[PDB]
Amino acid sequence: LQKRWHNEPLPQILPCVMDWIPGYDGEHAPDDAEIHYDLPVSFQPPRHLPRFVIRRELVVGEDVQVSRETGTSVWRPKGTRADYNNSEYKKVRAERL
Amino acid sequence: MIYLSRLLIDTGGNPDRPRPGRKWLDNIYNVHRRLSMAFPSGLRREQDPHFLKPFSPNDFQKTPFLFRVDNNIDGNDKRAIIIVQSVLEPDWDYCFQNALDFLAAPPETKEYNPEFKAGQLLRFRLRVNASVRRHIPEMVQQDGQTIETGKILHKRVSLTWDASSTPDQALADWLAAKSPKLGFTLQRCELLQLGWVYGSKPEPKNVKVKEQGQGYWREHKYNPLRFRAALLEGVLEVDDPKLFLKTLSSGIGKAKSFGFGLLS
Repeated sequence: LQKRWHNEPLPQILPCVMDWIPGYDGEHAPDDAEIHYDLPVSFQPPRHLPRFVIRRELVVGEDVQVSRETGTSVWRPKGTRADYNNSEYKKVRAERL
Repeated sequence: MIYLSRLLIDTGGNPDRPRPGRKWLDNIYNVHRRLSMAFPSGLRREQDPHFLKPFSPNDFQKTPFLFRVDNNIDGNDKRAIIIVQSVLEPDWDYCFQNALDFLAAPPETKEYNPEFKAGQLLRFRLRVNASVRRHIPEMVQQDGQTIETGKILHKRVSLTWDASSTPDQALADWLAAKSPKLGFTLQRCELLQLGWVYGSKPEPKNVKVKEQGQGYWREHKYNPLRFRAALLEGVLEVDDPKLFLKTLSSGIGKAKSFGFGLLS
């Protein structure tokens, strides 16, 4: 699971929308599964079929986790400063001297 | 063609403020450099009047010339005097155009031409080196146990005069004997100043190399140079007014660049 900036609020519960699994033939849907009408049998013009949708939940930590962010979104134009000598100021001062 | 003139420099009076002329007078290599970038050229004169360009001595005219730094009192003020003369016209409006702190009063150009014929009593001082090539450059005395290792080296060492006299009748004998060569004579000579003069000259070298061209990458080096000084005067009688003018155009001794020049 991604993260855009470092100090960002993160949803600790991730809602899951899942279809209906017929575990055995003749299974009836649980009495919390709302019907969504997103199932096309043709496309143009739109004719549709309904489907069963089961709510599900996911808290972070057991299988899902945050990802590495990096990628600094702060520009602030770069510029070095304050170099007395690493090894190449002693030798380069004399050239124009 | 005498172009005798003066350059009265600004000695300070506070060794807490920076003093440019006083520091400049302590190094005769830079003294010669300062006196020599004057009358620079007409090659790039029409380009810039502001003396803001990368320096290169090749653009400057390589005419040998002379100067001498001395001290005098006019009537009420000590001020060190620099006397110069050259075959080219004076144009000190560019050598000091951004270093006006080097100067005290604006410089003045005079016109003078000599005439002495023979045997008058109206002559002046002189500056020279006491430089002689050594009779016995003894085999390079080395160090470690105060020993002698080397073979020979012809060096222009200082003049080793006698040990039972003083140099106001030893160097006096020296230039009295030297005078009939250069076309004059000395009836009296008393020295005023003697000693050493020091300087420093930089040597460009080359050790490192560059990966895409020739060896631009390179280091610095300095070397010292020393000379023996003699400032003295005399009431002199010129032998002939036909060969002494060459001596008045070259000077007794030819340090030239390093101070010791002609009779003044």
